[PDB]
Amino acid sequence: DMRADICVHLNRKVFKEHPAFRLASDGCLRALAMEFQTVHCAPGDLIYHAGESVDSLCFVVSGSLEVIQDDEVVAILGKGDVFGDVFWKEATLAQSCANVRALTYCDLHVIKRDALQKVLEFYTAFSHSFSRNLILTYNLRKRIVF
Repeated sequence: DMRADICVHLNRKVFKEHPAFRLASDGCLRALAMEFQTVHCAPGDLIYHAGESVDSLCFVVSGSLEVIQDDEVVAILGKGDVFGDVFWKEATLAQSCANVRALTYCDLHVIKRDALQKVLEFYTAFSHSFSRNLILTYNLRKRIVF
């Protein structure tokens, strides 16, 4: 049975690319891979709408996305970017201040706050290296002041 190990391999563009995972043990990566989901967007698809609860950490492996608050483009995300919220440092979930819309076909690999926190609480060594290394590309909770 190699189901888990196939899932680790399917997440390689996150696990082997993002510095936050350099210290993840194989067992740790297996536990994470079981919880990650790959999302496929078409151009124009909304990944997150303003007002929506930010409950997942999203890694862009492919494509481009625009972030928009108040009908203003505030950022552009691309491969290797990560957006969502700091669930390891934040007590409570909050509403999104911005829309995230796909500009092209995109692959996102996403993990829910709950499933992520569970892994972090076990593998505490990785969890501090993860925290220090995961810098959000966009924090959907923070509001840009124009």
